[PDB]
Amino acid sequence: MLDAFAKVVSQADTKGEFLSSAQLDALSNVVKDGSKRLDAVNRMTSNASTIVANAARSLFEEQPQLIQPGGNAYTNRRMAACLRDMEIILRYVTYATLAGDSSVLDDRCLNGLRETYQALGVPGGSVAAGVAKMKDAAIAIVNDPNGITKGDCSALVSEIASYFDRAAAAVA
Amino acid sequence: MLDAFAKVVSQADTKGEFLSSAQLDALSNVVKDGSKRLDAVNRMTSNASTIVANAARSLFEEQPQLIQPGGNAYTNRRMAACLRDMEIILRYVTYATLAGDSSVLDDRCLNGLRETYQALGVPGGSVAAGVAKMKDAAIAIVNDPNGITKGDCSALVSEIASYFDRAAAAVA
Amino acid sequence: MLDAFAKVVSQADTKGEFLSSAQLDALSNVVKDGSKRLDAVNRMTSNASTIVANAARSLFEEQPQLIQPGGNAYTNRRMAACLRDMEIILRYVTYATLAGDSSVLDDRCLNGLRETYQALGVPGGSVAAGVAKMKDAAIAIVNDPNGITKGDCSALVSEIASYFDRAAAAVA
Amino acid sequence: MLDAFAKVVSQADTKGEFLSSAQLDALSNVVKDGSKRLDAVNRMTSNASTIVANAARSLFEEQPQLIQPGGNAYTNRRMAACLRDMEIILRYVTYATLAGDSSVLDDRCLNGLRETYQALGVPGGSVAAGVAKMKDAAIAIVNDPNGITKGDCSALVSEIASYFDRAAAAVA
Amino acid sequence: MLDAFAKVVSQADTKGEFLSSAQLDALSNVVKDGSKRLDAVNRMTSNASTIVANAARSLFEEQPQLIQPGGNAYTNRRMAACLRDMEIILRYVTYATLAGDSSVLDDRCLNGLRETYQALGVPGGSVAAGVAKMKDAAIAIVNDPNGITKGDCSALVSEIASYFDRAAAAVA
Amino acid sequence: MLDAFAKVVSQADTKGEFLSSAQLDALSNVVKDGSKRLDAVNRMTSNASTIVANAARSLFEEQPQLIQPGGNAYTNRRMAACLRDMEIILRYVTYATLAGDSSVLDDRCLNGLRETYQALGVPGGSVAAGVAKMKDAAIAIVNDPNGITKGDCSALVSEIASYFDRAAAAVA
Amino acid sequence: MKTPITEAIAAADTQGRFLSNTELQAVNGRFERAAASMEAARALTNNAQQLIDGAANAVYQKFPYTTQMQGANFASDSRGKSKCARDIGYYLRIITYSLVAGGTGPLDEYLIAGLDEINRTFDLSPSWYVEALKYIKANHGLSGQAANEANTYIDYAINALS
Amino acid sequence: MKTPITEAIAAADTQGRFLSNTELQAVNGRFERAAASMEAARALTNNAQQLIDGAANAVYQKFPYTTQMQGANFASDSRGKSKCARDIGYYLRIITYSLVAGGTGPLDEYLIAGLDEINRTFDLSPSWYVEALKYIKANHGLSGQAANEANTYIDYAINALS
Amino acid sequence: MKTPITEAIAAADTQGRFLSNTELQAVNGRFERAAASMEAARALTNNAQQLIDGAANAVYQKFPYTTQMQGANFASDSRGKSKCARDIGYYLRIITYSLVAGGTGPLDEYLIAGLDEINRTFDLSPSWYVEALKYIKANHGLSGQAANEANTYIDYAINALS
Amino acid sequence: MKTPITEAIAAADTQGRFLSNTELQAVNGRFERAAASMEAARALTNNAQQLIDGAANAVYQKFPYTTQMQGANFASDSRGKSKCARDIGYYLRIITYSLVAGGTGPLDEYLIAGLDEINRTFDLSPSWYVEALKYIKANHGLSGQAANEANTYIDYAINALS
Amino acid sequence: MKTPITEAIAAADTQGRFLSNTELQAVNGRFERAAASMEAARALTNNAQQLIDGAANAVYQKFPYTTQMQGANFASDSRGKSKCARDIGYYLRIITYSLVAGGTGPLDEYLIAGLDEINRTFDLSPSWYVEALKYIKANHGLSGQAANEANTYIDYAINALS
Amino acid sequence: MKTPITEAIAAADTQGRFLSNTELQAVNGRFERAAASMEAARALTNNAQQLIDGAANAVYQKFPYTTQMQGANFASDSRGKSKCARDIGYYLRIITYSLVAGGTGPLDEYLIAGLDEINRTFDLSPSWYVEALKYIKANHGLSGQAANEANTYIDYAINALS
Ligand SMILES: *[C@@H](C)[C@H]1/C(=C/c2[nH]c(/C=C3N=C(/C=C4\NC(=O)C(CC)=C4C)C(C)=C\3CCC(=O)O)c(CCC(=O)O)c2C)NC(=O)[C@@H]1C
Repeated sequence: MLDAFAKVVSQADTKGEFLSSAQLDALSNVVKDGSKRLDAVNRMTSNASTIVANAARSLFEEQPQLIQPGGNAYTNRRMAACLRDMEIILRYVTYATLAGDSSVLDDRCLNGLRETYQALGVPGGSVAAGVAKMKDAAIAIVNDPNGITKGDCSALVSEIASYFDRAAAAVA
Repeated sequence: MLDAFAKVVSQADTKGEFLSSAQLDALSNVVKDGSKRLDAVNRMTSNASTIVANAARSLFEEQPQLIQPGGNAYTNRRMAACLRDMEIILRYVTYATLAGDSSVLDDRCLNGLRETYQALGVPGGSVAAGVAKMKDAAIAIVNDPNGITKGDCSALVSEIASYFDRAAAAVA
Repeated sequence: MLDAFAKVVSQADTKGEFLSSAQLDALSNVVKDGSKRLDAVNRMTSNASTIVANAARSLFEEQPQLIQPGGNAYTNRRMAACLRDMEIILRYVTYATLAGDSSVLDDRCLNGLRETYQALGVPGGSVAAGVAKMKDAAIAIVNDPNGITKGDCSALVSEIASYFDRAAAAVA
Repeated sequence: MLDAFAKVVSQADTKGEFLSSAQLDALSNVVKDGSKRLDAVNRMTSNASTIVANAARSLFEEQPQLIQPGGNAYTNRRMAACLRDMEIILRYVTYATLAGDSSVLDDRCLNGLRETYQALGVPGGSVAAGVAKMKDAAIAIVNDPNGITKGDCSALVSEIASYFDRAAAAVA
Repeated sequence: MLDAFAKVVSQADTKGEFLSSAQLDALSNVVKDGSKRLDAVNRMTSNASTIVANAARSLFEEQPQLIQPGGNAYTNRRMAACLRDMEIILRYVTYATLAGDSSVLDDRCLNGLRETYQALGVPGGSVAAGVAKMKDAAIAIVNDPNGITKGDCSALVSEIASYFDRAAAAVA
Repeated sequence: MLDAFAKVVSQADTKGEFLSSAQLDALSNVVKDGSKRLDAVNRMTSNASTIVANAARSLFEEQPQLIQPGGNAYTNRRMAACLRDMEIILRYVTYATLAGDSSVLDDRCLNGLRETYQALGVPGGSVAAGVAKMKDAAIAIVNDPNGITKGDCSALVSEIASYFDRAAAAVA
Repeated sequence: MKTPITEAIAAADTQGRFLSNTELQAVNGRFERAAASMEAARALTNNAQQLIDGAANAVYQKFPYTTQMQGANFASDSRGKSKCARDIGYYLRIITYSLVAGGTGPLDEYLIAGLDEINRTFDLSPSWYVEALKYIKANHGLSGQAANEANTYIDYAINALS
Repeated sequence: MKTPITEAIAAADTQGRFLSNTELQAVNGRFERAAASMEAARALTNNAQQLIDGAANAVYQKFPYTTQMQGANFASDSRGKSKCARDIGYYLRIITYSLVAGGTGPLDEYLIAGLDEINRTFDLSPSWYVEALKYIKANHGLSGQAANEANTYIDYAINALS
Repeated sequence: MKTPITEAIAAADTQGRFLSNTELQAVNGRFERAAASMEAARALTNNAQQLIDGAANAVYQKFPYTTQMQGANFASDSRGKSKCARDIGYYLRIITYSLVAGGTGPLDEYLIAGLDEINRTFDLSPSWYVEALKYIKANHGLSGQAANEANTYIDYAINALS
Repeated sequence: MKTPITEAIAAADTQGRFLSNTELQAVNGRFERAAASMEAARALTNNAQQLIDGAANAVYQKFPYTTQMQGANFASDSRGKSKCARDIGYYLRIITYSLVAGGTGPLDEYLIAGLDEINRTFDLSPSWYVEALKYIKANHGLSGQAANEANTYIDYAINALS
Repeated sequence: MKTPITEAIAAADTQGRFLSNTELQAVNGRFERAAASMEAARALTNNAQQLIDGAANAVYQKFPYTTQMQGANFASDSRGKSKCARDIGYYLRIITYSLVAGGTGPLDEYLIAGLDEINRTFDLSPSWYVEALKYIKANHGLSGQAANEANTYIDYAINALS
Repeated sequence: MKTPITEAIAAADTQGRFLSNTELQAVNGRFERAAASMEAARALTNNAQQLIDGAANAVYQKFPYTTQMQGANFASDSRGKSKCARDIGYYLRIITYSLVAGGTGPLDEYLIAGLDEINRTFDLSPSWYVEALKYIKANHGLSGQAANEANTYIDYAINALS
């Protein structure tokens, strides 16, 4: 996979070039904002169980056909698989947040997932709805001003939101 | 795989319904005819070697091009594979007869077999002709009135014939 | 895998026929020229490192885009893979030369190679250019009259050239 | 493994003898008492969770050093392993009860267990004490006269007790 | 494994020495008797089925306790294993004969065979008696002057006998 | 494995006790001296090739019987194995230096190594002599006052020497 | 789905062999037991709603905090009461399926697989469902081997929760 | 040894689970078939010598070259006739074991495993033993389900030879 | 035991590698964080008895049935109350171990492995221990990164129970 | 197909290496033996019909029942006699293939693989084909190493039937 | 690509788990070290041409035969001198990549993988590149931990060539 | 050790079969070739000291820097010259072993396995040994197939260094 630093290196090597002063300055800013990034990962991870459960519960409330007999999430085995998928997507979103790059999310989680869901009959549009609920909950947790040094995390939040949006678009 | 009882249960579960008194009566009749079903499986199994050998012999007599040099069943290795295929199909037909459901025959034997034969160059129409010979021999053995309590096995014979016909249609 | 003898046997078995006197005569001539065939294989094998290295060097001098940064053979891991491919193709060409039949080269090396290169982005046309350079060097080595009992190897040289050409066509 | 019938057959085959009329009579008596044997297995199985849990709780109450910090069953991983061993031994005792022979218990559970416990440091004497507690609870469950046709199961209970005793002696 | 040539090479390498003229002359004598050695292997191999079957039949005639009910070679599974062992030992003896060295027989056949037989309860002394019968038959076959150019194979026969004796001693 | 902190934690858990204030003070001092520990590991690692090669060269100069024909380190395969063993022992010594505990070296490297060498015929006393040479070179590299902030590393050096001495004693 | 019939076929198929007398006897045992099994299935089905209502009320009476504590996992409002009665109906319905199929297959596949994950994730106590099953055992009104069949599969679910 | 009871246990043990009613039904089916199986076993045992002698004579009558041709594999002398009668007794004895055990275990383990190898190695024709088995089927005198049990295991051996 | 240092060594060892600065940076990260971790460990240790007693009371008040219902899994008697306070002390003690080790190793090895099995077997509700952990989080009195450290491992345990 | 040349290539290929002098010597050995092998192949081919007819007659005289017993596996009619002469011609033709290829490959692939299965299924006795092969060995009229080559492959087929 | 961040994620992913505080500490260690690593990367980049030219001249003066002897692998002509200066620039450039990424990933993937194969095939002496790297180590003009970072990755490349 | 004979046996053993003519032909090829191989081995042995010293001086004349440059890997002193002549003698002696054994086994096991690792670790240039081998090829004085045998194994060693 790539992190934010490896991604710039990989592009520079393809050109056979040293990194420019501007590229080094940009990566030094990734380091400078690194503590915020660690807070975001810690906060999403520390609330992962409730993020998944609350989003799943709300999804089933809005879409009761998923859990009624004959529904895709009916029986405890399929429900457990559905909950696992929500946790898996959230996990890889936190990986991408630590890395500052979406590659681990794309390569290990999202690539081929639409075709997997189509082969199984999993309603990917319903998965995307669940992912969007996890997004909104995770962002509110990351943005919570209580118990943390006050500062600006808006760019970080937009980055995290893009990872969630990327996951939802890959299954819808 | 499913047997006759599991198939009704699976359909009921998809609808979230208890079995109806009519569905229960139908399955009680499967139980009531269970002794005849066991006789049919025992009779086909106890004559499996002659059912296969006689059908193969008759097939090769009618279609000598199968065994002449260059033929698909020429050489002992290809002949052994052909005899094995006849035995495999008969075996899964007897499984379906015990189960009262074709799922084991479809899932573990017939699905993909046409494509397998086409990739190999096995003449599926000739396999289907061999299967029909096994069917006629097996039905005559099941229907034999000697050495058994006399009674009506016509519904069971129709069911067994349908499994053989299913196998022949899957490869033709 | 077939050699020259097994190829004729396989053809005769498909017709259910004993080998004809002419077919036996032809295989006896393969045996008669066998010493020259062994020299050809020994000479290519004994010079394999220089055949590969000289052809690779010439290929990169003519096609510097292969080794500039971003190029397919840039980085030592990709260069090592490229040198390995040249050695692999030469190896299977020497196998076909010993066998007097291209089946080992077709079945174990060439079949699927174009598809493999297309998935990877390996420039198959450039591989074919390298193969042609190995051909010219190998033929010059095989057909050098110094240090060997003098005689006519022209038929063997044409056969060997056809194996190289077959490899180049399989990737171009 | 052997059941009660296979054990007699095996002994007769070693002597090359048909079964005697007395041996056939004895095996017919195993069949005659089979319903009670099925009840005993069903009753132990249907109460397996409480048999294990109650015996473990009483063992730890009598031997608190097993669960204090530093004890062999301290930490949840070791406690889970201890509970699993109790369930494993009960499981193989029910197998032996169904078979009417201790071979499955000896071959798949007891042989080498003492040496396993010595290498790990598991107190085998304490395991034996837990096994005897499961014995007493299981016997009381098997002999419970409520909800069953009343009759004599004393010989079967003595057999079941012998299997428990065999397991306790194997680890002590 | 070692053959006769590799054995001398291995001893010379341990001393860091070129082979002496005497050692080279000795190996030239292995080459000079090579045609006889190939006949010996061909003759034993071409009669392998009768060598094994006749020796086994004679062994069981002399030792009926082997095949009576309860005997080690009673039941078809154990008889098949016994016949297989005779064939295996003969096979590795022919390997050693081709190699002119016992290493392949020692390493892949006889090493640990006594301990294997003791764990199973196979009577190794009876195996050794069967091996000796195979020896006598194989030697008579190798040294039959009919249908071969007349000459002296006495040294080869002594070598072959030593391999059989080595096998019998490893299990007795 | 254990590091210095896990070591104290495991002892406290066996007693069921919180860490004492004095135990926390000692672990805090491990952290304070951590930069010197990282230097020692980096310095040994950055010089690993020369540490191994120079010690190996000196060992063979002192003990030429190791490399003469028939010697344990004669032939390139055994020499390569010998050099690899030197690098393995150094590698695990640097692991122990990072951990501040010898467990990773004992459990993954030294346990059973004497018995491995005895089965192979590797002269363990000679290995120990080589390990001692790596020790002296590694300590001199760690102790070098050039290019580092001046300070006291004598306790660290004694700890590192003890790991080398532990490895030599395990094989002598 | 695990039934005595599919188990017999699976055993033969694993060894690539025809069914033997060893397996045909097993299936006849299933056919003979079906008289008791189907009698139990009919009785549970015919009384399904009274059993479900009674079992739910028995759970609340034994664990009255479930009608009192706030939270999505509790039956302290109409939504939670509906979820609970639904769940209990699932248990009873799938128990009748197992009786009809003559094996644990339906319980194993539709309910027990993933059961622990769900109870942990949604904070549902296994003891609640054990009490519901104990009520059903006490109130199905069956006798003889039909009662034995019902109680065996009820106890199978109780063990899966324990 | 394959019996309905040992396959029930093996099925549970492969899955690391207690026996369920799925397997207990299988064992009860074995118990209810035992009446017919034991009737067959007693009849074959009580008539064993007459069945063995008659079957051997039936083989020679169908294949009279077996009493004429010279060779260790033939019954043209006292030794070969004793081998043949011994073999046929093995078949009948191990068939009665299978009836008693309720499954093919004894035939599988004592006779069928390695059977092909032995007949090839010692040049014994499978058709000889098929005829012996056909004689036993035609002369055991059983009726009803006891005959069904005996003929099922006889036919099992015939298929193993074919 | 999973610590930042043993994890660095395990990574190198899996690849047969010497340690690189990728791993040495990881270990220095642990050294830089230790000050906050040790401040949290000292505060939780110094106030351990008061946290344990307060957490137990918080659970009893939230779930009053646990001090009333008389089963062995409850705390209606001194025996059950001692078990409960012991358990909460285990959680707190092993949390301080994880703080000192710099990773989840102690919690993973000593408590979380087998945790689900134990709570099911002994009928202990995960929600009880979640409530105890929330009390500890609300009352440890830490601020800054020391609170961050303590809360991270408390939340880790809560997630293992959810 | 197994020949000395394909074996040599397979040995090099399994080790991912160029052919060495180790393998080239093997192929030259095959070249030097070809003269004897081809001499045998031509002699058997040019006398094939006489060898086939004589071998079939040899079997019928040794095993008189094969021309009398009326089953489909026997040669009592023109159909069975045609099958038998066909089979014997298959053996002889594929033996000449093995001589020409210099190895057992053709016999292994075209005849021996599946041979045991076919003889069992169609109730054909291996002893019949052994006798036919013994006739061919006794009547090919070869001498020297050509005889050695023919006899080696005839004996190879006899062993496959034994 | 191996970086402290990708190594932490790969550790969590192998275990199917969320990132724990062990992995977060490792990444912060990488952030704290970055100031020294980036100082080294900037200095090596800013002085790249002088370092490359000086390193090449160091090699030519240490191994003067490399500018004297005819051969495609030598630098006795303009082609070979251009190849050598190119290679040395590759080493320096990929070393700065490793400093920027905070790990050995770039050196491992872009240069070291396949290194031995290439040096053997093209007859390039590893000692030439060791000498070039020793020159860069002696002339980068860094001090403190920036020098430590530069020297660590230079020494890493030297060890890969030794 | 790989020889034509051990390769033949290994081929049969991997397939669990007796040797066939397929392998006996290969061994006869080895016997035929032994005359040329042994002529080469005797000539190289008889002239060993002259060839070794001549080859070493050929290296020194091609690469004079190896007698000038100081360092343990060079031959600028008596110790280094003795090492170099020793190594070349190892090559020549093990080449004669390969000729005598009829295969690459001795070169594979005693010299080539580990060769790359040793040249890298001790900073030995493969080109030095290639030049020594080229000298031996040019000066062994053999003709015909004896020269072919010697050159084939010399070239085998050169390719292993290339
Ligand atoms: C005994 C081994 C020698 C020695 C050691 C020593 N080192 C330092 C100071 C520092 N060492 C480092 C090194 C690292 N920090 C990291 O994160 C990593 C991995 C990427 C490494 C390799 C650092 C950062 C420092 C502080 C800054 C500095 O340069 O001083 C000291 C100083 C005391 C201290 O603990 O800080 C010492 C004593 N010094 C000697 O004289 C011994 C030969």
